Amino acid sequence: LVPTVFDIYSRLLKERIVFLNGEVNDHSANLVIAQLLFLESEDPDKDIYFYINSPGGMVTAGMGVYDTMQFIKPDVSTICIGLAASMGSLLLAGGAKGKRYSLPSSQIMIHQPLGGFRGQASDIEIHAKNILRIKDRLNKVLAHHTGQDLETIVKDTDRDNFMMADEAKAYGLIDHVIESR
Amino acid sequence: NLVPTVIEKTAGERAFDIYSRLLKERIVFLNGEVNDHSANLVIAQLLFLESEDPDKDIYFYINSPGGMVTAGMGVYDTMQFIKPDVSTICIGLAASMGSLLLAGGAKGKRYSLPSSQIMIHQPLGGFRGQASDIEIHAKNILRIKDRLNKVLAHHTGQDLETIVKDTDRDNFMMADEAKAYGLIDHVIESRE
Amino acid sequence: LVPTVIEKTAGGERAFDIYSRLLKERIVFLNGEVNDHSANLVIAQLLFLESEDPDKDIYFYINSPGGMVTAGMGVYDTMQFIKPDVSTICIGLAASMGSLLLAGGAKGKRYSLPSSQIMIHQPLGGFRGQASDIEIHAKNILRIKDRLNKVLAHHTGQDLETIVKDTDRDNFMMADEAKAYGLIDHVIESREA
Amino acid sequence: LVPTVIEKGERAFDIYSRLLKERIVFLNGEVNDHSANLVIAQLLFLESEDPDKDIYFYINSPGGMVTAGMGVYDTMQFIKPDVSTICIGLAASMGSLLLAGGAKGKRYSLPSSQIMIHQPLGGFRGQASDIEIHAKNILRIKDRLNKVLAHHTGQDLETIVKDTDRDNFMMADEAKAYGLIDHVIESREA
Amino acid sequence: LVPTVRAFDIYSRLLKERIVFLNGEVNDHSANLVIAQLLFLESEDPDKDIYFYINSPGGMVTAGMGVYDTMQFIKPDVSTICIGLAASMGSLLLAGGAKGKRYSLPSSQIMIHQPLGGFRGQASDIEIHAKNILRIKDRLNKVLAHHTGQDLETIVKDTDRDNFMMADEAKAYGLIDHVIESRE
Amino acid sequence: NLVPTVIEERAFDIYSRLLKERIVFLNGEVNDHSANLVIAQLLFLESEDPDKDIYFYINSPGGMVTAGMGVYDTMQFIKPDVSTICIGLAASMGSLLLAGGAKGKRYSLPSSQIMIHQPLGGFRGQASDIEIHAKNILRIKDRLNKVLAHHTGQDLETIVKDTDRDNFMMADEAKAYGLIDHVIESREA
Amino acid sequence: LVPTVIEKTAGGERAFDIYSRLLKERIVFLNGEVNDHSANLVIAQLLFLESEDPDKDIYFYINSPGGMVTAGMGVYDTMQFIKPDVSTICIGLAASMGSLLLAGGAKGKRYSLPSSQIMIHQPLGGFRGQASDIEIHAKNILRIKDRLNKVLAHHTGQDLETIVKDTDRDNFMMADEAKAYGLIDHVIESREA
Amino acid sequence: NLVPTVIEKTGERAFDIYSRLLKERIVFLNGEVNDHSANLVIAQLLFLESEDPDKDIYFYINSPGGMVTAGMGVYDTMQFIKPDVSTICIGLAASMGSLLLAGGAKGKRYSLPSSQIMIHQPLGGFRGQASDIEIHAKNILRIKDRLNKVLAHHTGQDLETIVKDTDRDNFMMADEAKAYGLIDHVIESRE
Amino acid sequence: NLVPTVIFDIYSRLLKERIVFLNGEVNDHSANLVIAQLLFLESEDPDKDIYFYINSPGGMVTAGMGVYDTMQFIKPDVSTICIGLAASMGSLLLAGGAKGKRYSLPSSQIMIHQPLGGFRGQASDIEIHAKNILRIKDRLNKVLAHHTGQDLETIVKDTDRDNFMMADEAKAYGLIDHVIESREAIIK
Amino acid sequence: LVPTVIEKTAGGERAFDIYSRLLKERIVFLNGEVNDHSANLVIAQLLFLESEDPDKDIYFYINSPGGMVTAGMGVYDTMQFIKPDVSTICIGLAASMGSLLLAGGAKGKRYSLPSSQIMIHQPLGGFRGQASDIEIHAKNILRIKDRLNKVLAHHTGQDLETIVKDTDRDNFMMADEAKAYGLIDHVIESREA
Repeated sequence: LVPTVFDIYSRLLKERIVFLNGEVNDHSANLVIAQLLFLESEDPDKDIYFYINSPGGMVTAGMGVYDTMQFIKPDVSTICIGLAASMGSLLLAGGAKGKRYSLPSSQIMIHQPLGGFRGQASDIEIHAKNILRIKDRLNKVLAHHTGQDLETIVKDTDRDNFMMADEAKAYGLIDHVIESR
Repeated sequence: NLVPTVIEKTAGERAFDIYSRLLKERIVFLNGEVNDHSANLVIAQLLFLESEDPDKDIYFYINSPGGMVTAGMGVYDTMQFIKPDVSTICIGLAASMGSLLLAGGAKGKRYSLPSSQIMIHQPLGGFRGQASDIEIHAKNILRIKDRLNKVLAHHTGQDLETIVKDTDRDNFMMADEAKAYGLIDHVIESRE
Repeated sequence: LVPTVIEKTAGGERAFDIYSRLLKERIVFLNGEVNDHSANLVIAQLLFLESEDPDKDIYFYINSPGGMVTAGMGVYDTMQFIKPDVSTICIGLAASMGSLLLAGGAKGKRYSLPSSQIMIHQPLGGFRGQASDIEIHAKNILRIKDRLNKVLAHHTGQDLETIVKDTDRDNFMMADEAKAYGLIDHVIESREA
Repeated sequence: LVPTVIEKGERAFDIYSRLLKERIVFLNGEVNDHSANLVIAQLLFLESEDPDKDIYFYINSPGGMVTAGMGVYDTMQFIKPDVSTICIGLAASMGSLLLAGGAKGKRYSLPSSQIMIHQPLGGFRGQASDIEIHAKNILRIKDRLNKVLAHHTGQDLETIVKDTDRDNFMMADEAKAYGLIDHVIESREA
Repeated sequence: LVPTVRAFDIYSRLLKERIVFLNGEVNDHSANLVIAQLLFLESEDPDKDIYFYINSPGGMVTAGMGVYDTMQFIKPDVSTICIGLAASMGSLLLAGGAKGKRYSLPSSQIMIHQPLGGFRGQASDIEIHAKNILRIKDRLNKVLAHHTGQDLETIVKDTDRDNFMMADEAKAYGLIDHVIESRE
Repeated sequence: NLVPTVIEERAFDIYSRLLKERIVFLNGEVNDHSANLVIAQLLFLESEDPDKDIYFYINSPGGMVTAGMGVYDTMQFIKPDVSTICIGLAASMGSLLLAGGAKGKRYSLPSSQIMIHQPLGGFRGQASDIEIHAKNILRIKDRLNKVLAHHTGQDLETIVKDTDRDNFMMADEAKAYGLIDHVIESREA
Repeated sequence: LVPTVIEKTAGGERAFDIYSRLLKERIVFLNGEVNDHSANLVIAQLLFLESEDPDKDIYFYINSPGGMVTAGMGVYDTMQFIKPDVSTICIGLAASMGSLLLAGGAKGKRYSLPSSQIMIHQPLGGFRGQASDIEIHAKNILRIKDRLNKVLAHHTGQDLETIVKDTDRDNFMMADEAKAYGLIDHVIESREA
Repeated sequence: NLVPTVIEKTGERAFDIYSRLLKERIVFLNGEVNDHSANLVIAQLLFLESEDPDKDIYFYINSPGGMVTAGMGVYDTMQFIKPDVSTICIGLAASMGSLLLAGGAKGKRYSLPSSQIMIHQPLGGFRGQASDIEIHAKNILRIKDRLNKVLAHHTGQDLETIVKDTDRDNFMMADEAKAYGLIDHVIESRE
Repeated sequence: NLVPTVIFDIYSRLLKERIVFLNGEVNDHSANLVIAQLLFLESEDPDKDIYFYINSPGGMVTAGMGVYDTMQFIKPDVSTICIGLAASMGSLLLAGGAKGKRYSLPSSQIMIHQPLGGFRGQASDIEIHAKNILRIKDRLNKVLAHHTGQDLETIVKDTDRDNFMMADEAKAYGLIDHVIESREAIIK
Repeated sequence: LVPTVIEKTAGGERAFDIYSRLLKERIVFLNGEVNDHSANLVIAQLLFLESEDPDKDIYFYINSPGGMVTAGMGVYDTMQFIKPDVSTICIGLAASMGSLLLAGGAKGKRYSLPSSQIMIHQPLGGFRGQASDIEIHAKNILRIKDRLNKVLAHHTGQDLETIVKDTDRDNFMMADEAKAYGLIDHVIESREA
């Protein structure tokens, strides 16, 4: 449990450090959003350092974080410190141009969305078409931030695609692999 | 209480349960949910009865809320395949696959008792996984929906689009309404 | 020879049990909940007894709290459809669909033993989903309620309005009250009388 | 596993159907729709076999469902044969009612049996209007059952009411004195 | 599962030789099956002995006392033979066999105790049930005293807690008449 | 990963710190707990200043109608304009709250999912009681449809048609529909 | 200084939360089920506010499906007992005991926001045991039903027979219908108007 | 919703509402009587006596009862301490709850008008050997007798009247409870 | 898969050759079935050997000692053969077969140990149950000593913990008399 | 008069099923897990078939993932003890104790169908308790591991050192690989062969 120094996360927050750690859900996404807005209110020009260690989770929650990162005035530098899978890798890749990093041993994984629905065929169809629109949007977001063609992203996310940091840098998901300060 | 037995005296004795005894009278029941077990038992009985006599009618008594479409469509196809006319009689509920099986009985030989509930609908399903697989299964269930609607259209004489409109939500019908719609041929109250 | 037992342990057991013995005398039981299994078994017995002799009474002994209306109305319809008169006899409880089946026995041949409980009520149902589907299921159950009230009115001789009033809440009757109401024709205490 | 008896061609009987040939019927364990109906079926069967020969109804029951049990009671009174009753362990609640409802002079207990009488148990949850309907009903049931006990025992209704307010356990000899049975029997030769 | 051996299951074949088993818990089902077998054997021949093999930890007192009473009621002598355990109501049934005809195999475990029970509810009802179980305790002690020949006070002292006896100890105490090691 | 603290001398949870900027979140399901907390924040902010705008951020799949309609009514009742901003999902009761924001001050970030549909309910009992509850949910459905019509500018008929089954919209489509006024991508706009 | 939070995670937490802030403005919430916990908390707040000032109104905001009658009638009684007028405002749902508490606010000071659901009904109960005890509990619940009807009659100005008729089954009302019925005094849409 | 806080200016200090009402010598029993709830009441009673041994305490009761041993500790503490403990029923006082209500200081036992008061005999339960069953049955009869004696003493009723009237659950309205002696006053309005 | 038939189930057919199986745990059901079979076979022919095939991890001591006593009591010699496992009461029953007529197949696992028990309650009752299991332990050790020809002291030492033996080791110890691999081989 | 069924419901059901009819052709199945029940039934069948004819081959069809070693080794030993050759035939899977039994069939009469999966490995076990007892059970399973490897070495003709190496982890083989390894003698695809 969290030592005092402030709790340590609150102390690091005052140096513009924000963590996403574990699953992306409504609670974790919203906490990140709250910290980003707070940091922008404190100083709208200073960079923010967003440390990501996440297997992903809820797309709608995560796209809230993604959007807030683009919306606020501060550049949001992203740093992968373990795993950045699924929505986690989207958040990593959506950091500020030239300010997307990973530590050398991190796993970065990209895939297509997961979902499901039970009900009448009419409703299955509505939800199927929705997740296909989401799939298309997430692919377009990755294409944008990575510099890959959409067709490359579509092919490369059809199944789970695990990359090491150096592969992820080459692919355009990050800008730098950093080993020491 | 479980199924009773009848003893038939032989030149000793044989025992038959009541359903086995009524099978001798070419009576077959679908009772309760349609699943692989229940559908296959009906199919086996239908095939047996055709083997015993290919030309005599079979009397298929239906009380079902439906269930698995693939299991049920085996029954439907078997009913059409075999040479005997399969008369259908709704004796309580014919819902979903139940009503499809009722409507699929031999021309002019689809019956309901007067208080039966008939219900027609669109198929239910579900799948969890990747967007690609969700699309595969969604496409499949839409094809199944279309096929089931075409079957209903064929046997009722309704336009396909009328069946589509009328099955978009659960549609409950009384026996007389089911007759008027073409899901059955006769509402019967007394043997006479 | 086929072995004799008190009760079969499974439907396909090759043994002649007490219920099979009494089926030979044209006695059929509904015992416990009305559901697809119990209702269909009664229907099979009624069709069989009809095929054995279309012109001999059937004695339908009822002890049931009711249960599924669709299953139960299949039994009610079969009772009216077949050629034999189906005499009904309440031997403990006839509630809800149980009382409907009791009251649907052949004219003048509806009986209760003296201590039986008879209860009439309006149907119970339930549905969860979209408002559109709630409305569909509501309209259906109201139609069913109306149909059942008309069945009871027919067999009892009561006006429809009286049936509606008296089934709004659970209505418990002793056997003599059930006779007076028209749900049965006779209360019987001894075979000799 | 129920043992088999073969009788001379030849027919196998379960032990209970073998005893059924001697017009012996058991109620064993809880009174419910299953057990009550099985008893009723056997009584109807034995009447059909012979309407004048006595039936011997052995009871070992803690009671159970009143409606199911009252079907057995009414069937006992209805059929032409006298239904002798014999308590072989416990007759409690509906069990003791069925025991006491046996034919006049032919209600027995073995010497170590426990016989218990009490008032009806019920339960209901719902609207106050419905609670009242069900309460009124169970009071009517309580009254009926007390009148049945009064009838078969010879006790005044007021005594039955007093004595069944709470569980009332009696030894076989005490049940005989009370009028719930006619005889305690310890050996066949006596 | 039960082998077949006229074709019977093995218990039915042994029943034909007047052999009856109580195996496992005494409850309404198991007690009643024994009763049915005893009444059947009496009907078949009222004079011939019955051999009642017991291996049971006991169980329901009321179910057990029906068996005990039936044993005393029927005309046949009911020899009892412990072939494993005879504890609680099991030992009462062993001890209640015909005078001189209560046996045990040499390694059997015999155990006697006071009744177990319990009840929850209003104090008035607790008292009613407590009073009842005390009468049951008294009756069962009198049954054991009668069949063993011990004084009532001795039975009371010796059943206050679980009292385990070996077959020779059970014989000396009067719970059985003979310990039998071989037929020959 | 729990709630960070900000010190201004007094400690604030991050959410109370943002409450000083008149920012309020609805996050996750609408239920009595979450709704009541929003209502309390709105009443508080009104008491702090009845004229200053309130910024109500919504990321919700909806939930209990009665709970949610309390939030809706409070939004309309208090003097401050309640600006609404969709930051992920606004589905069902969530989209109603979004669409109920002050005229001209209803926003979404570009990637949000907005979904509208008809009410869900459920009842078990006597036919008489089934009918009572059915009549009630139909009145609720009608009232919710008239609320959407009012705030969107769509005719009632269009709202009824478009909410019969789940209807998902991207932020720009929700804007064109009248559920929001602006899609915002960058603070400099 | 005492830290500020949106909501306390525990009762004894040393922080000043949104509810604490509004309690300073004499605002009290009943939110969710009426049970011993929620009821007692409202009572404590009412007693505290009376002790702070016996001559200033309290604003009691209600969003509740009801629940335990004994707990809720403590709140009702406390509202009547204390010197301050307790204004009631429905802010989502006021059903069963919730609607009684709403209707029990100070004369002329009972409000609803426009979209609130108000529902009145008869009490719900349950008991299992001996017939004697069933009768005791039935008699009690009927007395409770009668008292609650008399309370509703008193605050609404409806006659007792009207209340009895109208609460026999669940009776759902919109805010305007509740005002017409006398369960509230005003439907309020905007603070300005 | 959880207990709110009040800030008192000094810096600042925080109290929850129950802690704030404890300053006004108000103590609550709310919900089931168990070791936790009973002991917390006892601790508040002892604390209030320490703060002022002569000023009344106001003990608000809304309880279905519960554990007799835990509750009889509260009962004894109420009699033992120097301050009068006024009791006020604010919803339900059943079983041990009614005993605690009835055991308030003479003349200072109150109910609000709609409260439900219920008196009964004790509930218990035990499983084991007949010997131990007897031991526990004897104990609960003695507890039954002692609780009836407590009620007789505080109500003024004859013991046998209490015995008769608690054999089954006995529900009383506040006015009936006053007539019976379980409380002294039904109060509708502070004024 | 379930017991097949011949125009008898397979076990009934083998019972005609006086073959009785103990297979799986020793409990009241399995023990009593063995006893019923032994009594039956004795009554059919009291002079012919009975062959008792054992594959059992043991189980309840009272149930199993009924089988032990019945094996000694009846007139037929009860030959035993281990056809998989004979552990705990399984090994005791194997060892208790007729002198010279106890066998094992070659790969069988024999295991001997002391009794397992358990009790919760008052100290007085714990003492009673403890005293009883100690007497049972003694009796079972004396039974093994008798059939193996080992001294009691050796049995105690070797059963203090689970003691696993291969068939040849069990034979050397006296728990069986012969290890048999082929029906055609001379019995050694 | 003994009725015919595809499969028996119970052990002592009086019906002549598909397996009984095949047992008349000296066909015996091990299907599914090796445990006391499945092993003992195979043993019973092997002894029966030996009594019916001591010379004729037995056809032991194996589709098994393995299971309990003690139970399985009783089947193995019985196969070696009885007079008639037990030919083994893999019809799906022969894994762990399944493959040992496959490989333990009579010389030259061990078969597989072409698509079967054969898997060999070392023993799985487990024990919890005192360190002394852990050592006892560890020593025992190591002895079992040794004997089982020696059994595979004997029937395959592989050296012990090869079997130890190749069973250290799960080793899956197709039918042709298993023949080449010596676990079977022939892979059979057609009746005409």
